Amino acid sequence: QPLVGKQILIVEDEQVFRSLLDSWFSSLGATTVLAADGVDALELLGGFTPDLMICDIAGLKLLEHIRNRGDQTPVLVISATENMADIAKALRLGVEDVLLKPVNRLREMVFACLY
Repeated sequence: QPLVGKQILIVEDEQVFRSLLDSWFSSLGATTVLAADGVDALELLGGFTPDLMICDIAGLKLLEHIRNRGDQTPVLVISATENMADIAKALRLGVEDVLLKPVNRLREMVFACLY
């Protein structure tokens, strides 16, 4: 129960991986909010602030819009992308890390971000 009291927003289009992340974070004690759609998640963020957001940048629009409004919400990107320029854009916007999928290292990044 290392993550009790932490709220995680998971933005993931793929139902299986969405459920996997929910199961993993929830098993650690976090309360999860999941959005299948990145545009839906942007709307959600206009009403609440999680301790960490996970998203795939294959997603940068969501990130650029929250960073331009002044939001300091921690973001971890999990993507299979091999596009260095895209990773670079995410890194410039401010992300905790960019994890390759299909995923481990996730535990490391999450804990090394939350506290």
